[PDB]
Amino acid sequence: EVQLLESGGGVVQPGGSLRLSCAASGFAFTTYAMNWVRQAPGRGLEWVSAISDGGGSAYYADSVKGRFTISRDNSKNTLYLQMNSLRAEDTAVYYCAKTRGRGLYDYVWGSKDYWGQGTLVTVS
Amino acid sequence: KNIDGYFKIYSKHTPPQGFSALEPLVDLPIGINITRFQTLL
Amino acid sequence: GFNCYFPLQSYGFQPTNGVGYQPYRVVVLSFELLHAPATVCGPKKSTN
Amino acid sequence: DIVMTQSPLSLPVTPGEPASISCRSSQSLLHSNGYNYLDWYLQKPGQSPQLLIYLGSNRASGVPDRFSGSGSGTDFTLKISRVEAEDVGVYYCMQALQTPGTFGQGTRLEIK
Repeated sequence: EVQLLESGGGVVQPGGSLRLSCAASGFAFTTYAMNWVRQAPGRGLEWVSAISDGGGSAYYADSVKGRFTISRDNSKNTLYLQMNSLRAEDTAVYYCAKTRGRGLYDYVWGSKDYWGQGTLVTVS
Repeated sequence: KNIDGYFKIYSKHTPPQGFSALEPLVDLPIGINITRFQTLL
Repeated sequence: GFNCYFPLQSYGFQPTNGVGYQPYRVVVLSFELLHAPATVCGPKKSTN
Repeated sequence: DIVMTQSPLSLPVTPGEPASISCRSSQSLLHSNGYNYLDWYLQKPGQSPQLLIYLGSNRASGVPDRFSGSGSGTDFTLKISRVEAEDVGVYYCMQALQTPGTFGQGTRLEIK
């Protein structure tokens, strides 16, 4: 029943912007936490960003502080990731993946049971 | 003045010897126990 | 986790289900008395 | 953070033979409640990864019974009794204690 859809991500000139949109269909997107993942072709994954419920708490990984812009719409059940200052090492498979975490000590960057469908971003 | 729940204000602006007719302004049915009237400059 | 349950649970409203499982908008009016001087009731019916 | 290690990374295993997969942790993942906090995943080629074992021991939804995780404290082990052509995938490991969600380097299982 529950599945995740992505949109956008393709050929882009480096040093610009791009749009990737993550819409959810069958879960309580207000209550669940949300997370962001980068995966290059040829080496495994890397977490880049995470947000708690209702915005407010936004976190970034080490190489991506300020480079990436994150935003959330609780009405239309859409997750956005606004893109700034693209680099050739950012050519990776970008996809939204959700977290369980709803408890006090569940640590929104933690246990992520589902993952989204997937799209590839080519910065070239 | 504050009697039977409602709160009343009376006034008269004039251009202290003399006699004045204070008219009411508005009655506010607030319903508050009232004790202090710290003014504001 | 196991035996540590999130207390809230979703309706998951579906247009397909029956009338007993349909969403319903409920508005509850409330009134008591006497807590202040009275302020609200119906309009005065004035004539010529 | 947690310096994580998955070794060995490339695993040529004959189908039908068991395969042993390990991931190692610098800090103890045993919490005050007695439970293990490290999660085992598989990524198919072109298909999104799945949670295979949460908390080291129990049934994730849809996972067949011959997948089993072991370990305590720092030394954990993932074991499959029988490996087939549907068991090809690259095996990761993630924690849940600290702020950065640290992944593994990925354990590629290969069919000979």
